[PDB]
Amino acid sequence: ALLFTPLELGGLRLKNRLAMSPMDQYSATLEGEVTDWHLLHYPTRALGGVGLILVEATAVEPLGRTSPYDLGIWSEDHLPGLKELARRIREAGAVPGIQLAHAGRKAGTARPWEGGKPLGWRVVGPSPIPFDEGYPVPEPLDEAGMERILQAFVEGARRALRAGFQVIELHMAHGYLLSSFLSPLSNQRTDAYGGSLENRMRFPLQVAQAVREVVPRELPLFVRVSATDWGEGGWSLEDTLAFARRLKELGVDLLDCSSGGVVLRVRIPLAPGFQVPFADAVRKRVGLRTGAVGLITTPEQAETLLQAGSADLVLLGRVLLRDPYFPLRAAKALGVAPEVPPQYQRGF
Amino acid sequence: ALLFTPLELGGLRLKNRLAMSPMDQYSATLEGEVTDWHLLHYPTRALGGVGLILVEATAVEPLGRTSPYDLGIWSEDHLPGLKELARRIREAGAVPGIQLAHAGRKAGTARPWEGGKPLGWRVVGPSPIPFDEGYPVPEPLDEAGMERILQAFVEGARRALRAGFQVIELHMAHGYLLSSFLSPLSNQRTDAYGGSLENRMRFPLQVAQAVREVVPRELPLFVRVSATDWGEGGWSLEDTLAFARRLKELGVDLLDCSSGGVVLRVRIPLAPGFQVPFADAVRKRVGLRTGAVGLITTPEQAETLLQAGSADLVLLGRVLLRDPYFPLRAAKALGVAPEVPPQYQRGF
Ligand SMILES: Cc1cc2nc3c(=O)[nH]c(=O)nc-3n(C[C@H](O)[C@H](O)[C@H](O)COP(=O)(O)O)c2cc1C
Ligand SMILES: Cc1cc2nc3c(=O)[nH]c(=O)nc-3n(C[C@H](O)[C@H](O)[C@H](O)COP(=O)(O)O)c2cc1C
Repeated sequence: ALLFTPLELGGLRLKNRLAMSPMDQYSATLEGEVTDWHLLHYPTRALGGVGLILVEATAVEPLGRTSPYDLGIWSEDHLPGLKELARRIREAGAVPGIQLAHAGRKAGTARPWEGGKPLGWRVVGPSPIPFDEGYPVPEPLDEAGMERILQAFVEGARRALRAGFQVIELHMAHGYLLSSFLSPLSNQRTDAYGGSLENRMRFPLQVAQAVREVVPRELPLFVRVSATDWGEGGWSLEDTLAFARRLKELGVDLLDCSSGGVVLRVRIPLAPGFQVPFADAVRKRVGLRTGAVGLITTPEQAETLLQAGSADLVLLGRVLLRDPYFPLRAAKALGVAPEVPPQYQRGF
Repeated sequence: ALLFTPLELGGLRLKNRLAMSPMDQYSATLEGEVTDWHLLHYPTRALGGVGLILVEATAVEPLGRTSPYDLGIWSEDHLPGLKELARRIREAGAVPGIQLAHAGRKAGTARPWEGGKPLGWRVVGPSPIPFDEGYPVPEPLDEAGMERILQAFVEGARRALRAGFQVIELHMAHGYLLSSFLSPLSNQRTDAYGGSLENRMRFPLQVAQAVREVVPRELPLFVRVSATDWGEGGWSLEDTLAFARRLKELGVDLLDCSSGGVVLRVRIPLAPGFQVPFADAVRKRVGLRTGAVGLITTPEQAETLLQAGSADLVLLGRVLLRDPYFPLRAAKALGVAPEVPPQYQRGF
């Protein structure tokens, strides 16, 4: 069972190939602090048996939040909460990781269960194009703004390391800031940071480069990207392959291949494993390690995509919301004697 | 779906018919205090959707423990831990309950994963018969000893109420103290507390009576019994029916029908729902409310035993060790829109 074999990234060993995909809980305080919700939520899934927990999109600056209840990492005030969260994940048996994010032109929306409506924040982006009707028009960034955000990512990464997180993921996906620089559906700049493919990758690669310099090479840096945006004339798999080549040269350890979110009016052919082709192509054609994610719900499915060489790591999102001990039970289904906490041995 | 309809006991409303069966975690401190293990373990299952959590066998005196790591309730020192545990269960959406126990002649064994061997404690019992080879010979109780233990149960119940537990279960099952008084395989006394059926029930009914007086009538008192001991000439279903009649008259709200554990050398015909006949007979022939427990693992199974009138409450043990969110997912399988925490709505 490949699913339960260790994986070495940098000098870190993950004890299996299952990872908890970052999922916003919208339950931080109004200043982005860890609460009791996270301190129960995440350790539950570490006892559940994942090798790696990626903590949700954590905002590198206040206007980078998706909602007023998102986690933050822009102040030394965030460090005590984050350090405790990382400790509890670690003590429950999983490697603690965290996703650093800036929401860009999709910043400032209400929580999904309080309507999800935009709140009219002063959002920033590559070009002056609203995400959708009702959303504020973003203010195009200049080079001093780009520099300010890049340092917010760099300082976020440093703070995450001091908290004890051992895996940093940069969120360059789903139409948030860096994702929106990559796609021509949202980036229409005519300066060094729009038009060509090389220009569109320029700012995201600057952020990745700078974060890579502050994260020691024995700890993994992950990047998450929207591998296509599903739109007429948009970011495609071929562009992802080019972007992935650059990330590899620069020392990114793994590419977490998602898709969509740049614009709203597109056909997305949802099915089990529908983003696996992107991980597979990156892995096989570029030779960069990949994370597969997207409607992966079954042990036999997860093992099969690893057997096929379509990814190195399987990320699980929604299945771990409704079934947090999935990894323990998946072992049995694959003929592996599960390592369970001794308290629970008689349930297995 | 009966499984998701409320149940009224005394003046308490449980929001569904699923309950977490008491299960020793062997993770208290050496003085029987609540630790971090319980504070994560139990709230997880309350978020999982059970209407009622019964906290594990909690020892009414030190020599009543099953192991050195069992929870206790014999000192005001236990109250802060227990009060916090009851609070967190309650805040995660479940009614908090607790099982009061005395291990009797099976007291003082090592944790299951450290060998399970008897530790040679000075155990007490009805008669001078070891549980098995290697176990100490119990010291037969006299009436001052019986009185001392009865007050330990009474004071335990008072302390549990002050902690905020709203359901008290008395553990009179599985060959522990009170169970061992009921069965002739372990009770061979010739005084007022052995020989006849009425004598064998006399001490257990005194304990139940006295605890019922300190628990207000608007809060449920439950009793758990071994409905048969599976042994030649032992406690049988007919004896359970007689014992249940007495508990009903005295104001016990519910009988939690388990089986076995009095002696070791017996054939137990394990199968899904194998203790359901005992709950069914008590419920239908005595008219006392019952809890069904024992290899109940499936939503359709649980609903079916309720449809049949075999019980009022379904208790789940091992399934909640390996699958803590079972109740949320069971709703969907029965065509009920589950109430899930808003954070997890997209997993359902
Ligand atoms: C409630 C919710 C919150 C999410 N939050 C994030 C996030 O903060 N960052 C992110 O990259 N993806 C986020 N996602 C996307 C998931 O990480 C995952 O990629 C996606 O749900 C597909 O995997 P699944 O089918 O296993 O859920 C979220 C998804 C859900 C349903
Ligand atoms: C690890 C473990 C600990 C248990 N501890 C207790 C206990 O403290 N009190 C009790 O009455 N029953 C205890 N039981 C029995 C369960 O409560 C339950 O009645 C039994 O496991 C059958 O139900 P199940 O098939 O749903 O597990 C325990 C069972 C297990 C496996």
